[PDB]
Amino acid sequence: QNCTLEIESYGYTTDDIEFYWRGDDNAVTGVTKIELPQFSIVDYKLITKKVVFSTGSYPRLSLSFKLKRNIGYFILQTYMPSILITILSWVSFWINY
Amino acid sequence: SISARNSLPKVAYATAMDWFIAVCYAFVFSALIEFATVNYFTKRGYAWDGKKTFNSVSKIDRLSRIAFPLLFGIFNLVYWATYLNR
Ligand SMILES: CCCCCCCC(=O)OC[C@H](COP(=O)(O)O[C@@H]1[C@H](O)[C@H](O)[C@@H](OP(=O)(O)O)[C@H](OP(=O)(O)O)[C@H]1O)OC(=O)CCCCCCC
Ligand SMILES: *[C@@H]1O[C@H](CO)[C@@H](O[C@@H]2O[C@H](CO)[C@@H](O[C@@H]3O[C@H](CO)[C@@H](O)[C@H](O)[C@@H]3O)[C@H](O)[C@H]2NC(C)=O)[C@H](O)[C@H]1NC(C)=O
Repeated sequence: QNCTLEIESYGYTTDDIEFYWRGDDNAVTGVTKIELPQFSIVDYKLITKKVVFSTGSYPRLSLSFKLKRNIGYFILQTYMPSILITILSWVSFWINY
Repeated sequence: SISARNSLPKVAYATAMDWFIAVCYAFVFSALIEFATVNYFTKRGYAWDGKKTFNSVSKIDRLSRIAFPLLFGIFNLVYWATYLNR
């Protein structure tokens, strides 16, 4: 997945305010020590841009992650019972006609 | 196995109860595979009437009457002693 956080200024345009990440890539810390039970944060990326609405152009900092889902829970719950219940279906070939 | 994997978070690893569930799944299948082998090695389509050549009691049945309960008994003495202590 690609989950984003969209930081933006509401009332002040780019003529009234300016946004920047303080410290470049050393501006968002503590990401690597986050532990999720079913996901794993592969990468995070920081974007500085401007968006143009009808009322003007506003600054925007976009913070985003790259969550990758762990597989072994779904192997333990969904895939392997379906595999075993499919192996059970071919027991019937050995029973007499 | 499906209902036991509820009201706990979706962790990637396998708990002790999941190991117990795998061993029990195996013991309930090896039993099914044992019956499949017995039915592969069966012969006539008539049972004993209590009074022709009739079927015999399978040697796989007489071994699994002893080996399957003891191997589950050995597993319980291993599993419950290892985790209750830890
Ligand atoms: C999951 C385990 C799978 C094991 C698969 C093991 C598969 C395997 O090896 O089968 C062969 C044999 C089958 O024996 P079983 O008693 O089931 O079958 C008899 C056997 O075939 C005799 O030879 C037959 O007499 P005959 O000669 O025709 O006159 C007799 O016919 P009838 O006299 O009634 O007409 C048959 O009923 O089993 C063992 O020797 C015990 C193995 C125990 C192995 C360990 C089991 C825990
Ligand atoms: C998750 O999704 C977001 C949004 O789709 C990704 O952000 C995008 O990242 C690329 C790579 O940095 C950006 O392209 C760059 O744009 C700048 C603009 O000046 C340009 O100078 C660079 O040469 C490059 O082309 C892209 O703009 C950006 N998307 C938006 C809407 O800003 C992100 O990479 C994805 N992955 C992660 C791990 O976050």
